[PDB]
Amino acid sequence: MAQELTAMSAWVNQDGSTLYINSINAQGELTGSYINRAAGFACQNSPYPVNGWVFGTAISFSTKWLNSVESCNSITSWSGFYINGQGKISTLWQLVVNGSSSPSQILKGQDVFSQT
Amino acid sequence: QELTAMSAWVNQDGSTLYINSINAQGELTGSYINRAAGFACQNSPYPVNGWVFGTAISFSTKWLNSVESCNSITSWSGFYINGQGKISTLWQLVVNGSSSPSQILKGQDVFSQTS
Repeated sequence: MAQELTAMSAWVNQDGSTLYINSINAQGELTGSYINRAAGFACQNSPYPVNGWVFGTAISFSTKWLNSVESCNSITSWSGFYINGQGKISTLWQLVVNGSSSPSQILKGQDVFSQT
Repeated sequence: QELTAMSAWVNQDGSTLYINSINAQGELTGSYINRAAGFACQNSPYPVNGWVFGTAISFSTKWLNSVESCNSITSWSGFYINGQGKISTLWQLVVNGSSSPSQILKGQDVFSQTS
């Protein structure tokens, strides 16, 4: 029924962006890819590498916005947890931009990812 | 005078981030030793991963190692500022089994380069 938090699981947020979880190793270290689809924003439609951690239903993942096609000069990190007939990951994220000088410049928000 | 591999950074609690590698893509590995008095998961290395992008940095550690578990994950987002190199960060701590975003703990750490 509901999708679980596993290796090879995909999750789509309220902007249409997808986290593709690839591996979760014996220690819970995560690899994957992220495709941003937030309308009006840059760094869309191409895969960005992700790393992070899973601990039971807790998860962190982070992406650097640089790949072979486009840079957005920043890094986003999500912290969240799995909840469940639809599996979801509820998160709070922080975005830090290269060249920042003040903590006030770190952007924050909430994403809820739903199973594919 | 910038974020580098093989560097050590100590926060206001006396906890140390050891940056071990920053690869060609800026992917980070390291270890974290928590030394905040009264807390568990102290004095032993916890593996770290993350990213560096110029002066921006993210790093995260799962609180499970060969010694003990604190059932949670901390993630830091921050930036390098500079004679003293520092990393100014905001962190979030998520606990296994949480049910509400209100349960994600937040704070600020400033790490000073100690070399």
